[PDB]
Amino acid sequence: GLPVMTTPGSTQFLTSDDFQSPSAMPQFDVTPEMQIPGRVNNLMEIAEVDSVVPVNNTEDNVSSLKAYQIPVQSNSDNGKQVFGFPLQPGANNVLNRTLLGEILNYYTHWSGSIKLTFMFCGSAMATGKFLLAYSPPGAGVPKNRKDAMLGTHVIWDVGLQSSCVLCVPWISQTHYRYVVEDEYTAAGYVTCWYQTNIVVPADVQSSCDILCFVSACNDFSVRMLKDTPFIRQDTFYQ
Amino acid sequence: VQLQQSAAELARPGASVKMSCKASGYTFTTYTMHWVKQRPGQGLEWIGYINPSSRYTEYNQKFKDKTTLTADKSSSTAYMQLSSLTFEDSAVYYCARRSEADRFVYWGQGTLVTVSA
Amino acid sequence: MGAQVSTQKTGAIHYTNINYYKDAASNSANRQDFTQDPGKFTEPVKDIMVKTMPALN
Amino acid sequence: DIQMTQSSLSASLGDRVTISCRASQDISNYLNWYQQKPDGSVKLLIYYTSTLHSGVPSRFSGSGSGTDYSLTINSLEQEDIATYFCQQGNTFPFTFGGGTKLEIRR
Amino acid sequence: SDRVRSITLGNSTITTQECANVVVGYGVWPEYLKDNEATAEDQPTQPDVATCRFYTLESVQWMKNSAGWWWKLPDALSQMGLFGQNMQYHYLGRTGYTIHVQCNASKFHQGCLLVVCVPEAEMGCSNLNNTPEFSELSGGDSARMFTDTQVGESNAKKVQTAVWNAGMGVGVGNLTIFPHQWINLRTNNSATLVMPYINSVPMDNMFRHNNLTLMIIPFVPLNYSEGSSPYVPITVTIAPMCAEYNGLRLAS
Amino acid sequence: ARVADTISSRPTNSESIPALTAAETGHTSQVVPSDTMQTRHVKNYHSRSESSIENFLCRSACVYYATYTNNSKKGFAEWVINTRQVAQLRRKLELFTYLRFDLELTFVITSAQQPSTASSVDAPVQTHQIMYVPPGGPVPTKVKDYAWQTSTNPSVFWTEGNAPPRMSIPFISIGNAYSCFYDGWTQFSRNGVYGINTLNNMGTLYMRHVNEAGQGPIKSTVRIYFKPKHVKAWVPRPPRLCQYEKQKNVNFSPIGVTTSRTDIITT
Ligand SMILES: CCCCCCCCCCCCCCCC(=O)O
Repeated sequence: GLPVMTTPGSTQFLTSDDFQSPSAMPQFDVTPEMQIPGRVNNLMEIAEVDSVVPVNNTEDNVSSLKAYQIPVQSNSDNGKQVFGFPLQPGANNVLNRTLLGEILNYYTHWSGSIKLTFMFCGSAMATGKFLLAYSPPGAGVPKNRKDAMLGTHVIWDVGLQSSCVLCVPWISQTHYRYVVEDEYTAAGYVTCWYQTNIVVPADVQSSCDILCFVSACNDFSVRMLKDTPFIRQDTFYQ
Repeated sequence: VQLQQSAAELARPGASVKMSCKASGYTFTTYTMHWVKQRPGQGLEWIGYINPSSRYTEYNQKFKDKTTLTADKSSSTAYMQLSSLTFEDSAVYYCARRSEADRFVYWGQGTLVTVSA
Repeated sequence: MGAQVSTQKTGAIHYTNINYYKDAASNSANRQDFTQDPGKFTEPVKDIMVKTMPALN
Repeated sequence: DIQMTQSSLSASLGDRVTISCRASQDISNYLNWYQQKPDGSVKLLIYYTSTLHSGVPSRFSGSGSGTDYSLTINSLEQEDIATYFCQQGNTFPFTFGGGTKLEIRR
Repeated sequence: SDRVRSITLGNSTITTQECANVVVGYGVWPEYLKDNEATAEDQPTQPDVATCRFYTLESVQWMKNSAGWWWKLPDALSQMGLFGQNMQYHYLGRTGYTIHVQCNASKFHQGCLLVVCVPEAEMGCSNLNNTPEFSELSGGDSARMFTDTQVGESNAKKVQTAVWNAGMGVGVGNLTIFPHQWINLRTNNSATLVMPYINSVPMDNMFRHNNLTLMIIPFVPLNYSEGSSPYVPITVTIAPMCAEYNGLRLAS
Repeated sequence: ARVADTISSRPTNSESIPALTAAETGHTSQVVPSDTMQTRHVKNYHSRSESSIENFLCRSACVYYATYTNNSKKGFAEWVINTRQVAQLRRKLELFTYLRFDLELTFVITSAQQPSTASSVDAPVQTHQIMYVPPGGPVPTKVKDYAWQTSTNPSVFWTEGNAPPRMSIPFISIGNAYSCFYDGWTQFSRNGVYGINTLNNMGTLYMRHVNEAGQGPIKSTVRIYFKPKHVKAWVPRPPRLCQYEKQKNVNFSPIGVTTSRTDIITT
């Protein structure tokens, strides 16, 4: 007859508790473990693998393989824009569906740097130079190459090595940001401009293409797990 | 979420009528939208559907040459155009949003189409 | 009487638990074993490559 | 193409009503029952042989297996006077059954 | 020079002249089954020179309007030498693979391929009620190819071959989580992969389970000017690594 | 699990190129932002605790709910146990190919009064029984049966008003891991069924009212919650894009990759 006294919170079912419970099959013998290749311990190892991002959403390219190719031609004027999209990895529909943006849609907060790789899928005799810029918020979108060269940029020369990594830094006032679209925690814009032209010889097709990749750095982190808004259900699956 | 159809229309035999089914409450480019026709003295009869993401339509084998389905991802609308109209095309047409396997959980309220002179 | 005294999750303190049941599949969740081996997905390559070195010789 | 055979059943208030429809061959428990109100609004009742949709009252229930199927209303009320169809989901294209309308006895 | 390799397995040799690095598995190399993990008692047969050599499949043509191809991996070698004859007389078996895709062109051509090796790739049928048959899922060392359109529901038992969903319902851009490699015709010439044995059981029957699927998808299509060579073929060679079998019975 | 911190950088003019790489090798670049610009030395106190496989999966999720009516024909439920009838637990378990966990199984039982006819119903508390029949056992066919003796099958009894019942189940499998995907057949002739329906043989779960039907019908409902503990997961996999269609297989209707915007330069 040890005297106890029960507190509020008794006989409740909180779906994220950590208790012990009596086993239904006593003295059960499980099958022994096996060395299977490819054990994942943390979900921030899936978000560190690069995946091709569909930059070219133009209302008839999403149901094709042309959503991934960025068109690049040989111009007559100079300083044109190739692409551009805001940096929202969980709300902007470019980065929304990729392997980084599918892990961020289970969580609410995120913090860290973001890598961006560009492979030049052109001919072997084609040259060119591009300007990969990133501008923090507060102003508008950069409209010239003069306005986008004042940000954090990198000049990419194509050649033997056909890739270049623009690593956006972590510039924010707060330690974390919101996955959903928020005006208080905006993150900026990522643009691309011709430095020089694409100069091709005779008997080479002048219309090349560029693929884009996205991953995370080793300082990435997430918080406050929730439910994804992409899957849906009306009746039971049978 | 509710599908809102257009009003009842009227045309000559041999003419062409274009209906509408304006969807709201959900992302339009996810689910396919089907069209069912009910003659006033019979049961319901399937016509076809359209994937709004890729604009792929597949009609029933009896309605292959008269009907034509189309959609636009901006205004969240699905249309259907009848052509070479006879007197057998006087019925009520429902638009339905197909659920998980074969179920039509949401329906329109139907438009009445009649032909005469 | 058993009583594994571990540490708690804090920012920048001990807690106590005992096991009562005879089966190992009836304990609490682990929730405090943090391990990371990301090299098998990001560099699944045979010949290792230096970062500052060019990738192709 | 599976022909879904279903014509005008009469029942009074507060009794047990049973509607049946027979398939052409084995459809393997893939049947759906719909209800068409007399102003022209259709809604799904039973999205399996027996599983009720969320928001349907407990008076409705379905049964059957193989070829013969059934739909049962155990206590007929006034708002249940409508037209009931059955629909197979085993073979392209989807075929609906003919209607079966209810009407008060005397 | 890190651009040349040389692979040797049995009485076959693969030399390459310009190439990327070689990608090994999930970090592990194919080895034999250990003694603390085995479950069958009888002694396995390890022939290991007669079955571990390079088997070359048929060649496919890369057109301009070409969408992709796929091979089911312990099924394409079911009529290849003494590897296909050991698979019939035995009940069990485990195998790791090495895969070498090769596709050569000039410095005036342009394009890109994704060579990805996906485990347990379940395909979905075109009609949403049935399952695909055996003849549509895999042919004996013949490429089954994707499409850029949608296969309609009136086809009773076929495979859904819309290429942007990769036949399994996932986004085709996110397929770079499986061990993979690109063939960029600007710099690359061949892609080499080594795959260990990945399964939830230590040994499995090889005739009712395809535990690997090789997919080749052109992301940037083949393009060339007028005058260059229009016929560009792709050739796949597979060699088993560290194979062994149990359960010897009649032929089937 | 503290994340890595940034180091200080200085202006450079050298032949060391961290930015230029080759994505054709199938290798993700390990560059850091201290290699391309001038950074200051910060130290990160951020941790990667809440992204672990234990914290991502060990949460209760509803997988089914079934209704049985007291004092009427067929007043008992059944459910062939699987995890492929809901949208949110199927999408979480199908990021990995092979899984190996325990369970923590909680039921939530409700009741509702049906439209009776007699006056002045007054019922006592209700008692329910949930029997788990392993694959091959004798199954019940009605409410008052011999099969509810439970001489060897495990079962719980529960009286209304108390805390919800909860058991715990070890790794019950034949193989070394659960398989979410299976690319194969059942028969050796490669006809018949295909896919993950071949490997799923886990039993059946029956439910009934213990109390007899006094004066008014009662319709109950039991919801079932899974919770994986001690999780190990192998071979990650891209998440599903299209919507699910059926239970037994992986059939789908195709969909676009993303939603569309009006231009390539629009923000
Ligand atoms: C208290 C009595 C009831 C006991 C019921 C035990 C139920 C066993 C559940 C087996 C877990 C199946 C997990 C799904 C496997 C998969 O991912 O394919």
